[PDB]
Amino acid sequence: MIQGVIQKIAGPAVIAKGMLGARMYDICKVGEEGLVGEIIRLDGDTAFVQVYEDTSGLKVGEPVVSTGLPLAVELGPGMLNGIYDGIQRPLERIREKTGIYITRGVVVHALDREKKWAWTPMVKPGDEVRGGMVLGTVPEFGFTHKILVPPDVRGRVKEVKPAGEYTVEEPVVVLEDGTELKMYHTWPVRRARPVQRKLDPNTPFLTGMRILDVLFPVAMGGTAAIPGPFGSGKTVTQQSLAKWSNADVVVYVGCGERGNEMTDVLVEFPELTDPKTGGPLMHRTVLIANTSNMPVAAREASIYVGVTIAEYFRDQGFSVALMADSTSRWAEALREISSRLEEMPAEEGYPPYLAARLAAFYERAGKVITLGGEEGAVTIVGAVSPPGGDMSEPVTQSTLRIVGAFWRLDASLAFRRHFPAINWNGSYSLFTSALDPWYRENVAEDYPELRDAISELLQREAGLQEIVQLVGPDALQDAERLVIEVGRIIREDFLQQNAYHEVDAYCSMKKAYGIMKMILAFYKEAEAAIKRGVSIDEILQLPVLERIGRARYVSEEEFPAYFEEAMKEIQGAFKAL
Amino acid sequence: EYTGITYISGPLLFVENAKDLAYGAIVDIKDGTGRVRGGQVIEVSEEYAVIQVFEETTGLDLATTSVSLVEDVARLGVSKEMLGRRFNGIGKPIDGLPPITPEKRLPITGLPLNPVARRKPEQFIQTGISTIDVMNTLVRGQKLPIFSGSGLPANEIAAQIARQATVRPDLSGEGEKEEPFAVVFAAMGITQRELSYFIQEFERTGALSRSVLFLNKADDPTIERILTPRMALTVAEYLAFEHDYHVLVILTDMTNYCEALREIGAAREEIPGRRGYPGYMYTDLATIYERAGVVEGKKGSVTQIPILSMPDDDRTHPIPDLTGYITEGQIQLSRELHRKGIYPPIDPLPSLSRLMNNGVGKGKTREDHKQVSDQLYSAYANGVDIRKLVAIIGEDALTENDRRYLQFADAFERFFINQGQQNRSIEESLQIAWALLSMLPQGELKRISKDHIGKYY
Amino acid sequence: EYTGITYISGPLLFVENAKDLAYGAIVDIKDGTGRVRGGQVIEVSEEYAVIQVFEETTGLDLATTSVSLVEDVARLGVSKEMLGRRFNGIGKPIDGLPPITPEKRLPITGLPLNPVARRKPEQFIQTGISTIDVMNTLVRGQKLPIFSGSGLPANEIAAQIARQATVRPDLSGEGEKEEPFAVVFAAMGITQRELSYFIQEFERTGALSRSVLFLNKADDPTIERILTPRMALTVAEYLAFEHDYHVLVILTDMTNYCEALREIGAAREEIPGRRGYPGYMYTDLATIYERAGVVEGKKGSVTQIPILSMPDDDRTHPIPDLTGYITEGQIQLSRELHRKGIYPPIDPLPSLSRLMNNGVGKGKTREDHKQVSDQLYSAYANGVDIRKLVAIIGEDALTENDRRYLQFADAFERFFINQGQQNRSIEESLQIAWALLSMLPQGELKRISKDHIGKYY
Repeated sequence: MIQGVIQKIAGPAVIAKGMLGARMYDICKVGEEGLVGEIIRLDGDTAFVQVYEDTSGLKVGEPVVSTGLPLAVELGPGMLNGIYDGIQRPLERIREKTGIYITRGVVVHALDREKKWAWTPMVKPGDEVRGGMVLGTVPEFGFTHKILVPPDVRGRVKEVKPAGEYTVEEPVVVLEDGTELKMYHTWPVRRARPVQRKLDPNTPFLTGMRILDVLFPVAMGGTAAIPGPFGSGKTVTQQSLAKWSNADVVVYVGCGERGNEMTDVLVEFPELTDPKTGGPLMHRTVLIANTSNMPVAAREASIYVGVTIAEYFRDQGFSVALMADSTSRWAEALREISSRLEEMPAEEGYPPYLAARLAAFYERAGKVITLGGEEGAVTIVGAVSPPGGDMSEPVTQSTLRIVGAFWRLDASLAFRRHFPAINWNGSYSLFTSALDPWYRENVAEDYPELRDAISELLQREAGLQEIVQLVGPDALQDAERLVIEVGRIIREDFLQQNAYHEVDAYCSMKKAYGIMKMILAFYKEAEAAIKRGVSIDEILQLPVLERIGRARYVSEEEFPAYFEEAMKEIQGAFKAL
Repeated sequence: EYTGITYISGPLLFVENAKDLAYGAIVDIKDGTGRVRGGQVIEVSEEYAVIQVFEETTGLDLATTSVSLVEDVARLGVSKEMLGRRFNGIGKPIDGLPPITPEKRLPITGLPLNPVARRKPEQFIQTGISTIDVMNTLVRGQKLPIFSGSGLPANEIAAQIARQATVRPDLSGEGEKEEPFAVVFAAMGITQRELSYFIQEFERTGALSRSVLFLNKADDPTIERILTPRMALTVAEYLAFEHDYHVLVILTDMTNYCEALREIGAAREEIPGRRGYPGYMYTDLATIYERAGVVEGKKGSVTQIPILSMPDDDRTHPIPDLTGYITEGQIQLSRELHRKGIYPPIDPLPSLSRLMNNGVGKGKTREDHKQVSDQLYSAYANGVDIRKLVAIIGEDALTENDRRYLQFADAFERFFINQGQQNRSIEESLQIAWALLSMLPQGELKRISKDHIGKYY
Repeated sequence: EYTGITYISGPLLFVENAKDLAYGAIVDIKDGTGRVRGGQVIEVSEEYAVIQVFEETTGLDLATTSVSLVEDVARLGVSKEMLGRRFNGIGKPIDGLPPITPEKRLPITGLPLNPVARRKPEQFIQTGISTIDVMNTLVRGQKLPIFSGSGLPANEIAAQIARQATVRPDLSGEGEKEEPFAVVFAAMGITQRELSYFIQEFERTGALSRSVLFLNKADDPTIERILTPRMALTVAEYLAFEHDYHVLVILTDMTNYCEALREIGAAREEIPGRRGYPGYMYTDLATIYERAGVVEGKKGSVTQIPILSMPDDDRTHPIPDLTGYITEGQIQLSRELHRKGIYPPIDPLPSLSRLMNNGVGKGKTREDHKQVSDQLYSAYANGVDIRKLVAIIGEDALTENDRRYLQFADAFERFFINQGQQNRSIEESLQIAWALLSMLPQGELKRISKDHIGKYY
């Protein structure tokens, strides 16, 4: 449509006139080189354009051809098991057109449209569609993906192809009432699908890590954070999360990630194995991750993209598992862009518009019931990565109230090879309160009763180890001994796990529940031991302790039979003495 | 009417000339992308008047635009069936059920309150979380900020006192037709956690028969956060003074107020940094905490009960600092006792209760209410004090005139502070307070003398 | 001409008729002094441009303002004859060989590495040292910053390790012919002594016919500062990926790099950043470091080691923060160590390299290495706790274990950390570790298995 001419070139931002009556957000070809750009805030007959890539010899006054229609996010088949970036372009079609090192003026599509994707229909000619529920599905080998037509798109459908593999670009359907579609659908980048009711999580939390989910439930549609810098033992959580955790889909996303560490992940991604899918995790994982070896505005465009696509899955009754890594670092870009503008940094060294888009990011993500009446969950794990650990930086002291849980791992807790390494005095989840109803309701009746109660172990052990059992526990009271007797089972059973052994790292409700349970029934018998004056030599040598240990080396299969024998064994080993 | 725009921007923008644009007028703008917005016309020029953009910059064009004046200033209805109903959202309230008829359409800017049209308090609020309303003396003649702080929840505490405020004919000062079960809540900005928490709380408290809770819904645009406070307010000012009823504006976290507010101050180039958060803060807040007094020549009030958290467990940040100054004193909760299990944790160690003998008396509540006010305070205070100087010189420093003050802090601890969410009358509180004032020898006490000793044991 | 000269204050210049000019261009300016000077053309418009003169600003006159167009496109040679030369600055004759060799006129920034074309570390390098190759393996394409102080000579401790460094992938089954030792060095803002002390090391023993210098003197203009890296950057791509060679980029003094940058950006209308250092740093700093990491099918890739200065290694300004997100690990310098003349000075618990076992395995750097690498971390760190406390704990309590841990330390800093300018390999740097631990009993060895002990003690 429109055609304009450049006026200023202020580094990567550009200012160009000839663009009037424009539509905000465009694919845009800046110059004849074809630097990928976006028309943003106009003023008069000229505008501010934020051009993702750099210049190196672009003249002033050249022709600028641009779409003149709003850029929307494109969604269709090839989204699952396709490599993408936060600009909504596929990273693999880039590599193929740029080689080893990115070149300027190379642009690609927005979907995997060169591939002929499987199809089977779910509507038939002369029937009307209902938006926000269904259209027809793509059976992908990797993971099932229901390509549905967005809400408020009503009216008859005509000519629906049967089974066969069909390109994205080729029709598989058409609409009778006009505004014929193919298999690709367009949704505005910052518009969110409306809902029928708000909902609250009640889907049990399991991430495959003991203390991680059993002490702190945050549930599906909670919002978490992992503070401190990423790497140096922190990777444990992130990796294992999407392997075990109850989500149907996984979304990974970067925005200023590391070098070699950001590639270790990609490469080991298909060799991470899901049990439902039974092979490659990459099958039900969508990639849109961005590193700083990608354009300026890469990291600034990042969020909204990923957010939208997650809502797609949500709509089909699929729970997603988003990981908004390097939140701190997102803003790098925003700041840079805003310097060059009137929207200058004015907070505490970062934008005051930082505050708006950080907040809103969490207010669009949860468990809810969509317009088609399907329920998904849009769980975020917040790797912020501040430079000290400080709270006087914007990013932290904002997240801190907005998102209700903080999951600090300590370096010491990590180094001994007992996972998770979660430092409890430095973690919290304000979610737990309102979930206590829904926990006991669906999971198990005495489940809450175990967690809250048992945590007192760590508290009277933290200030006990210090320098009060410096002289050995044998020179202390029999009530202060009791704490390390139970202490054995909590530290060799209910906190020891391996990311090297896959028969112990697979955990679920029923396994973790009995483990925490036994340590209640062993305190109830420990404390009856010291009330009878039973020696602390023979209680530390019971077969009972060993009976716990063999039942963390089976995933959940041998667990039921081992709980039959293991429980009653406690019962007759304090009664055998 | 004005066709054409010469600036597409997100918080404020150009509208050529002006000849009938009022200050703070309602305009309607068809963006030509099929969307429609409004806003206030704050700042009017014959050069470039700038209008309050109500949503993000996307979804704007110059192909079709129009600016058109709808009303002189902001206005909105106040039903007399507003009480006993929750009206979530603003403009068109989505409380998920139909809106109530705007019976009396009046302004929602604010109606000021003459300083000579005020009278000294005489009402008490009997609330079921004993500890506060005993010592601090919760009256309507104070507006003390409740500071939650980091890793202390703002919701749970606010949630509590919702159903737990009760009314008596004369154990509350004033009558029970002068105090309804109605209350009002005004959000300064609710967040993820704050909303996902109050969901369950509406169906349990009775937000359909005793509570009004205006919200921002946590997902409406930023400028909405500088609309809902004063809008929520004015509503209640009417049924309170003119219709006669006591209602308490139970605020929420002023952090998100700053948040939204700040972006206007860097897009108009004001003073948006006092120490990292606005220098112009207080100016807009003049109106919020102006009606938080007690009217003279009418009956029934409005009192702001600020409830606000802190970005750090230190106050070096403007967030609680500028609020301290504005308003009067502080009540806190801290995390001293929270780490051990106590709920509700209440620490009024650095507190200041401005009034505590006004708005109560003797016979307006109880006889020993006026006396046992300061007593508990310093009895308890000097408990925690000991644990300080013992450890300084070896591990003891205690005397026999210490062993009694020591245990006065245990006695005040889990017996009085901890209570669950169990409603407690002003009777049950003060009555039994005097048997916990039987841990130190009675008769000559610090603030009490022999006049309630032989009457209350 | 190219007149329109306004604000020539210092090395700024505005000129009209910049409709013939481009961003990313460089042009000859003419004047009647007879000086022909460059300077990049930034912030361009159809009228006013910003040019920043190559050398000074003394000579610009009003008579002649003409500009002989050199080239709008950015010209930059890709060289292949530069693998054993010497140059200072941009590329000027020191050894009397010509600046560069043309193949192409590639731009200065072509845009960094595509991430799906990057593979995992799977090889390692050896810098002739013990502690930073045994305890922490410097791997393939690793980005490892060396945080140095101020008042300490950064520069010497750098080039010291120059000659020591000769790679040893011997133990894996690869030569130093499939891993050549190519030192490509780009500093800026270096002292007159230090700039000659650098070339001294090289010319000593044979290592200058396999390496290229570039080093922009502290008296060579702040404009040339910036481009210095970008030059050899673009040449480097063509060295290690397309010749299959292995380069090691060693930058020094980042403070100068970042100061000069600021001046440039401040005229393009970009506001400087926290503690004055720029906020548009991030982007620009990325582009130098992200040409590091291995590449699929191309064995040779560049290893990045940047070196920067801080007052005491404090993290209270941008220079570390920024860096510390894209780069992995940090290796700070100890005052104790450097006093006593233990070189290079690497801290105990304060120091760690984020990757150290995913570029090496067992039998690639020896099998026992695995658990030896996490012994000497916990084993060294224990002596640092009584490395001054032997008369602060008096002679009224003294134990055998901790005493022996003082003697461990003295021999650990002498023999293990420092090893002079004498060369070492993996196998000789391993010897030292075992020997010292031999004083210590089996009962104080706990981080190494009996299997490894049954190999070497």
